[PDB]
Order: sequence, then C-alpha cells, then structure tokens
Amino acid sequence: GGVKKPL
Amino acid sequence: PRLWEGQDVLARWTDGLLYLGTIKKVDSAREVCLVQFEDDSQFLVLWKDISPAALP
Ligand SMILES: [Zn+2]
Ligand SMILES: [Zn+2]
Repeated sequence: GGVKKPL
Repeated sequence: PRLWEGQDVLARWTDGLLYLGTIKKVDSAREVCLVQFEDDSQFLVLWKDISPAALP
C-alpha cells in the first residue's frame, strides 16, 4: 500500500 | 507483472534519494524486492519505494 489521504 | 526479475528500476533509499537499481528477486507477499545497485550492493526495498525506470 501507500499513504492514506482524506478527501 | 508490474515488477519482474532483471527489471531496471528507480529505488528510494532512507536518505530520500532515488538510485538506479536492478531487481533480482520479487516477494509479492511482502511487497518487497531484492535490488542491486551500481556498487553491487544489495538491499531489500519495499514496493512503495520502487518505480519502473521506464515510462509506460
Ligand atoms: Zn500494498
Ligand atoms: Zn561489480
């Protein structure tokens, strides 16, 4: 996986 | 596969810098590759630190 970003 | 043995890639070290590397063995379960570098050294590099050294 990568980085979890919020919307 | 997006990654394969013998593929030329760009890998990020802990310094944050990209180095030309060559993939030697891929472990898809751990998202990790063996990558060898111009000094013949070998490291295990997380997939998130690997990008192909070639545009699609
Ligand atoms: Zn993943
Ligand atoms: Zn050598």
